[PDB]
Amino acid sequence: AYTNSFTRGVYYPDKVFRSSVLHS
Amino acid sequence: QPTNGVGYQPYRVVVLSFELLHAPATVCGPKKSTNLVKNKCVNFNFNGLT
Ligand SMILES: *[C@@H]1O[C@H](CO)[C@@H](O)[C@H](O)[C@H]1NC(C)=O
Repeated sequence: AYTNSFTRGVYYPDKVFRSSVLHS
Repeated sequence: QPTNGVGYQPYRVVVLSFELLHAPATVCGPKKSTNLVKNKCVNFNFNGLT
């Protein structure tokens, strides 16, 4: 069987707190 | 061999790489803490970040 990945598999780049911020 | 001579001989190499990062510190200098101030202007050091 098969299916679309949708938006799975995002992960944290580093052990740094950040908040209320857009970053890339 | 001892008969190799200077440039020819074996030499031991250490490379100390470091994970120098803002992530969790675990290996640090011959270094010792103060008390923690709150609500007053201070110089500060955490893990040798300052
Ligand atoms: C996913 O790929 C397979 C072949 O690798 C295909 O048969 C299947 O229809 C695809 N499914 C989707 C959701 O595109």
